[PDB]
Amino acid sequence: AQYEDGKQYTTLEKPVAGAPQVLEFFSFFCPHCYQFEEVLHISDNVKKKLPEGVKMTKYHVNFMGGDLGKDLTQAWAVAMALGVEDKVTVPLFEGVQKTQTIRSASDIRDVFINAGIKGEEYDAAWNSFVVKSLVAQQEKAAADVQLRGVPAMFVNGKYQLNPQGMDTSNMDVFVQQYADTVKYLSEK
Repeated sequence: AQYEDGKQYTTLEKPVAGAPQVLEFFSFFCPHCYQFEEVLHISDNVKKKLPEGVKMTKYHVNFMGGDLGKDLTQAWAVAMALGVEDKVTVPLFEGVQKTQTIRSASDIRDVFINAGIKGEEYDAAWNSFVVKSLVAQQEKAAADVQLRGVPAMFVNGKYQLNPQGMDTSNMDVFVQQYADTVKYLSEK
């Protein structure tokens, strides 16, 4: 066929029930995730091709960057709870990978302050139980698919995108192939 298991995607041997429809994992330490976000705008181009009534979820992971990696998963929970994902994603990536000005939880916080989130609002979210279980949700989703690598995307908890099997000569062409694959998997 044109789309075949093991080429544009792989199938999970152990499917995950009740999973979010389009589930994406990344890390602010992950170099391809940086490309995915600021050069390819993968998440965005997937959304533009998804049927509607479809939710997109994006979660941060712990297994890169040790102590800071965990801090970042909690910060991403704050970002989700406050709905400010679109104002911190770029400065977190560039603070970790471009400028290397993020070295502590306090530097992560500074990015939120500079993006206009209030000090008191950030610290309260950071310390809230609504952020604890949001951290719990991210870890649980990664656990359920035995996640050892990012960037990663899962559709309906049973298909995993396989970017290795898509042409990379052209970046525009890679993105559309990626997005079209998500839509194919979506309708499957």
